[PDB]
Amino acid sequence: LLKNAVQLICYPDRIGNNLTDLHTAVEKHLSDAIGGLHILPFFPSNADGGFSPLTHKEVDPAFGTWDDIEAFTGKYDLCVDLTVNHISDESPEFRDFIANGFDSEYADLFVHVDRFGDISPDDMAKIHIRKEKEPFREVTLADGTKTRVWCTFTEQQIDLNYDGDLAYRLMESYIGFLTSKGVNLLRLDAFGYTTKRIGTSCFLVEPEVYRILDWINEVAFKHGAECLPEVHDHTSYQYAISRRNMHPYGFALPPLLLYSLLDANSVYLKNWLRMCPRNMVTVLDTHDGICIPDVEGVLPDDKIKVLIDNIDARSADPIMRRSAANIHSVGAIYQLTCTFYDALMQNDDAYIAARAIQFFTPGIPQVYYVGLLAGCNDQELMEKTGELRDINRNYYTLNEMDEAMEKPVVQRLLTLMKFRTNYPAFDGHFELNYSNDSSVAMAWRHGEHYCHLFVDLNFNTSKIQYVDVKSGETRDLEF
Amino acid sequence: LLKNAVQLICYPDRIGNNLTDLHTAVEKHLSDAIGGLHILPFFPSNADGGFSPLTHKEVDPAFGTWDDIEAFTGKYDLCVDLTVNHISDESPEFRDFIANGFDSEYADLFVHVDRFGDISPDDMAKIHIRKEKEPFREVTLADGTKTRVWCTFTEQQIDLNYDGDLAYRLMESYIGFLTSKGVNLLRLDAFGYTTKRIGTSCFLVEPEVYRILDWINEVAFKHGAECLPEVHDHTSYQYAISRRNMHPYGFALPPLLLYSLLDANSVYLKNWLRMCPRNMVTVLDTHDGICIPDVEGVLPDDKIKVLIDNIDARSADPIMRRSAANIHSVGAIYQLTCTFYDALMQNDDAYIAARAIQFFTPGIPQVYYVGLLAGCNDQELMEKTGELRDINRNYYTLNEMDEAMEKPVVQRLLTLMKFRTNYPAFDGHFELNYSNDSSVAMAWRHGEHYCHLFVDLNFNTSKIQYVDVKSGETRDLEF
Amino acid sequence: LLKNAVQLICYPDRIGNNLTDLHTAVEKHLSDAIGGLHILPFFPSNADGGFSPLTHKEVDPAFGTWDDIEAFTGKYDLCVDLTVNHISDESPEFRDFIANGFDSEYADLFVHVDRFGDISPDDMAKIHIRKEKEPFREVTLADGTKTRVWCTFTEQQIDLNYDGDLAYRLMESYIGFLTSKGVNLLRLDAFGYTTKRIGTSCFLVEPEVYRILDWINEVAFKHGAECLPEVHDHTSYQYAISRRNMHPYGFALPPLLLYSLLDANSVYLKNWLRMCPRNMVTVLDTHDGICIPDVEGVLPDDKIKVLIDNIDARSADPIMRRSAANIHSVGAIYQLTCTFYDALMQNDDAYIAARAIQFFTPGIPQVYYVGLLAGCNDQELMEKTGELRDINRNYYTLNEMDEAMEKPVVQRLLTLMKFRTNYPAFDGHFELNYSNDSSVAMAWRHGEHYCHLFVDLNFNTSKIQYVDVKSGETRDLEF
Ligand SMILES: O=P(O)(O)O[C@H]1O[C@H](CO)[C@@H](O)[C@H](O)[C@H]1O
Ligand SMILES: OC[C@H]1O[C@H](O)[C@H](O)[C@@H](O)[C@@H]1O
Ligand code: NA
Repeated sequence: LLKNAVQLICYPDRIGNNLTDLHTAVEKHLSDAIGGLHILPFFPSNADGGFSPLTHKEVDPAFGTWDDIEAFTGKYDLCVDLTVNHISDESPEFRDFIANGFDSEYADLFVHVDRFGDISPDDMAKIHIRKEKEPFREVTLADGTKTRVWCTFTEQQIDLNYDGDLAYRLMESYIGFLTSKGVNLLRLDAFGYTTKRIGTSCFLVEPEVYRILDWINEVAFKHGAECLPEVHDHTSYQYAISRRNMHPYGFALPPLLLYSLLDANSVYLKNWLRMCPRNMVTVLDTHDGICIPDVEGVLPDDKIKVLIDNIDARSADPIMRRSAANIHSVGAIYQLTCTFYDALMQNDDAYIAARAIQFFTPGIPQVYYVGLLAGCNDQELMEKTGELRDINRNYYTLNEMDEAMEKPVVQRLLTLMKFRTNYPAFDGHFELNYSNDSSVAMAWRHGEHYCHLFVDLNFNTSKIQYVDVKSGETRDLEF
Repeated sequence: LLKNAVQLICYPDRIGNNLTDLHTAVEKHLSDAIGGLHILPFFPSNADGGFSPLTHKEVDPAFGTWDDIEAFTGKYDLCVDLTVNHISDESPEFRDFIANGFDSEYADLFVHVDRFGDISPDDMAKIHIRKEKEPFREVTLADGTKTRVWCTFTEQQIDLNYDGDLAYRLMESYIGFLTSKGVNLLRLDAFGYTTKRIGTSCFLVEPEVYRILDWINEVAFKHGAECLPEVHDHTSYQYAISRRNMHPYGFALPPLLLYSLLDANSVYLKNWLRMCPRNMVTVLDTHDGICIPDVEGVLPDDKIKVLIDNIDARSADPIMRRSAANIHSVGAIYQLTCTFYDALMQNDDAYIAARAIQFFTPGIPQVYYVGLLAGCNDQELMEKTGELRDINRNYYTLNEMDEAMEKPVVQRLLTLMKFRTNYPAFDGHFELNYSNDSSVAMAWRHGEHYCHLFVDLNFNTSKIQYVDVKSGETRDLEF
Repeated sequence: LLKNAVQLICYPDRIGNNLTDLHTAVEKHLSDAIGGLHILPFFPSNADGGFSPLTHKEVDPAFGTWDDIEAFTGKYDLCVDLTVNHISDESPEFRDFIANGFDSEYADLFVHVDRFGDISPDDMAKIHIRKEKEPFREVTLADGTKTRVWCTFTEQQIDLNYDGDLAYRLMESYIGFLTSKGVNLLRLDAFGYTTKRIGTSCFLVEPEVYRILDWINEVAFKHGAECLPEVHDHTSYQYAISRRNMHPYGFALPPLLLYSLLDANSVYLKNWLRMCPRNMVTVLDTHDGICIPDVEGVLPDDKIKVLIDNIDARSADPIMRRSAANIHSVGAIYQLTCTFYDALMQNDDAYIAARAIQFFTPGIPQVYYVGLLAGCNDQELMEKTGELRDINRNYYTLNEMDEAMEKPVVQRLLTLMKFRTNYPAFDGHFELNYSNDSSVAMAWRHGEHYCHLFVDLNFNTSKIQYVDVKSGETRDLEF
């Protein structure tokens, strides 16, 4: 069991300069407002913001040491990424492949494109790949031979072969090591691409995907860890995850709420909460930006397009899904590049009301560090480094964070976080209440404990009433 | 009969400094990659990038001499402009009109607005306008009298009167001189504007336009030349040209391919290839902007707005087709001001694929020099001269071209150009192949010679298989 | 080479009672108004209105004898159907397959489904079939063995195998026999389905389709006959046919005029006329319903829907394409079940104006007999026999035809037919004229001969002025 408490999502090096400064910031400000951390990839990596790890057993010295990670465990749950799809081209295992060729003992760890034979144009177009080139890298071996390996993402990320056995060893090896350092929750990064079969989309291929997923879940449970598979596709996949004793992501909530607050409409939101999957980890913002496929169905297309058209002016160029010439269409946008606070027009009341609704949604709530600090789109950071997503990946010095913590909106968010992390009613059962089509009433009951949220989307007001058991009376949370 | 080879579209003075530097670059890089040249207007001109010639019988000394032109004819086809619509106001023929008035023997060579009497506003609205004012210039005669002449374009370009006889004389004289210098292909510039009749659109007025067009074709054949009539409107006009033993423009192809690659959609392209006008000169980019009206019907309107909206960010202010009686009105989009490479987001694979599809399209392919060198939008040049289309009219020094020739994408383009100009299969018959809705299959067969293009618009991939006749085996072209 | 004259489309037994009554009716009224006939299938048939022939070498005694056929030849062109795709299951060739099994010498004449092995679900969904059943018929052999054959249409129609040799003879045998009886023009029924290749649409498969189509055309040319391949799909195929010395169908014209007249719009019509494929056979109504896919592109989707909604009230249930649950969507309708006269709301002026535009469209005009007699939707005939297309397949007795010939509107149409068949200008060249966007101006010139149509689509007015060579002056055709 994880702590039913708010979690902080954060990089190692963007609050302060390293894992030690991160720990300093948490203890100074968040020591009793969060119950866990999701520390974004802190491994030796050579691509894509830490998501091309050479191994899961080392910490990039630029960030700290394993002792600096274990400083968080013992008081906080620890969520860490497991890049189950791919490992770096600089990894010991893949470098051994280039030197020795197919004589390498790590050969069957990777996907060899010539194994599949000729792939028809139809089977190629099926493949759910998000840039405009084939997912195939031609690498040159030490002996001069040219061969191709499966490569979904950037070329420094070589995909693993779940049709062989070696890949399961490596994950089981990684999991054993991470759990020994105190990892409670394994975020299964990009698991949907693990399933390759020519003739299918090679993404979330059923029922193979769940067998791979049940296996990893068993390994984590053996080593005292639960799983958080991250998938950006139709929400029906989140329920499949939910029904296999794993934590799905509440990705539908961010755009569902953004539309809901901007348009003063509680209908689709109440419909969702009433049927939202269980054991999910709810988010508003992530390190990636607001994802659209995750709300298809949850929100009608015309209302999704209203959302897209409303945010376009406050957001940088969106991340696109491939070959979508119609760049202002629901079917074209993959992720909206925007801080969540800019998505609500820097409206304090709207942002707090959103976080309250998140906190009363069933599941473990994660708060992204930029959102924690009510960060705005980082134009300056985005314009250097070229990374489109850095618009939501502010760097903070410890002073700049101390200063952001004094903003009135952050003090308000900080009270919600303390209330959600400590008040016992959230350990009970969720009971949605009746409301009109422009306001939402959410409540939690655990024995004598009870708390009740009411948000009027017409005026962005947030009211929480809770029962103080030490006195029996009903008080107003001041936030 | 023209050479079935790639042609270069180029100015005299924008590779190096003159026609002499131009000839140097052709022999160094393209000597066996092109079979002809379209050298943009190199006559004495006083407006609009050479298109206001005082005569077609002289070479602007800033560019070179007629001897510099004939250096190209001995080895290459020569396509040169015939401004059938207009000649300069500094021309001898028009200056004689200013001095002597209507007593000049060249008076009936020009269109006098006063023939019509009053022109009602309704008759004005029929005529489209390429300037910001009515196409009527008030000129002052030597004796002080004020009279008006028809002037479609800039006021230094005076339109000719094809209701009289003098205009046919001048064209026949112009044609004779150019063919005597080795000109094979006469580009009839803006011939659609030659037909004037109040009560009509004064543009492509039927059937007068075809009689004017059959006449010039007659003169050219006598002097050993074929014609390339330039008309930017519905593709139906391109077929009428094809059916009169003239070369139409494959003007439909550029915006069609831009869409086909951007959206990974081969349906509309495949339909067009199946019915494309025959004996046409195919282009992707020209010395002008990418023209939209030329793809109506070929491409549904909703997809055209998609295409236009996708290019808006990568293109300058568009050229508009305004009507009269309404001179300060946004009007309809005519040409997108953009390099073809910036129109494909500078995606190398997509650009090579575009040229591959062009080169397998039936007809003589022209490659515009900027496209040859994978040039980007020239913001600095456009802002320096104020000419909106100079964003696609880059200047290259001999060094700047030599360096651009070593770019990998230009090396790939140069391999295709050598293949298309030399491989004999293109002299046979075109045979389109079946494919899915995201790929194109084009093939050419001439006896034992056979070559096969496959372009997957999902991944922007280009594959050509050709048969080496001296051995009978099938090889892959490396590009 | 055919007579450039109006042709009659007619059944054998639906004017009068047999072919002799047809000959009687033709000579009495049309003897100098048409130059040829399209006699719909008059062979022994057991399915689909005559299109399931047991042989092309016999005439169904219910219709007459071959002598009744040769009575038309010598004075009229003769167009007869060649069902190149399929022959009846009661045919001599196929019964031998049932009797002997694969030991039959006619075994390789038919397509055996088990030859292809497993067909993936994707390869089945590709198949362009407009029914909701697999195009596979399970037949029981005489020896009890069960095997499957390819069957596009009704189960009495077994498809032919153009991967073998027997199919080509059977056509060559049919063609030799039909041309020996005086047939000029072979209507190649449903030729698009002759190409089978698993993984393709099995319809118009390029370039195989032209391999088959160039073959038949020569075999027909050998025996003094030209071909009329019927295909209902995008017009690009019509030019593809046109460019191989065969006659395409002007299938785009019927719905194009219907829109143009109903909405007073000549824009798309003039565009088509300017570029329409020629050496085509033009039709307005046929023995089939008014076909929608043949005008996609020629007419924008929004304007096609205008047509569909206007015809919905005056038409029976339309024939649908496969799994088209959206019964009010351009992409769903295949053919509109309606006579052409009811499609123009029984407006005499509008119907004549349509026929006038047809007769001046480049190509051989066919007049369907129901259109000839200005027939209305036959509710009674449709509700009996259950055949949805019989709403356009009126039965006429010899009296009923004599009576309809006296209708004022039929007298006008009969004047046009004489003019289009006899006036020599139509043997010259087509010249489209300028007109506003709500009227059409069409003219023909052949030497001294000249005729000029002007149709105002606002008011359905028809005027034809011709140069009478018997006096040299310009007269008005009275219709
Ligand atoms: O309609 P277009 O093609 O842009 O105009 C054409 O005639 C004009 C005057 O000759 C020139 O401005 C263009 O360079 C030429 O291509
Ligand atoms: O595979 C790694 C990529 O996708 C993952 O889901 C990460 O969340 C994203 O930040 C990264 O770009
Ligand atoms: Na693409």
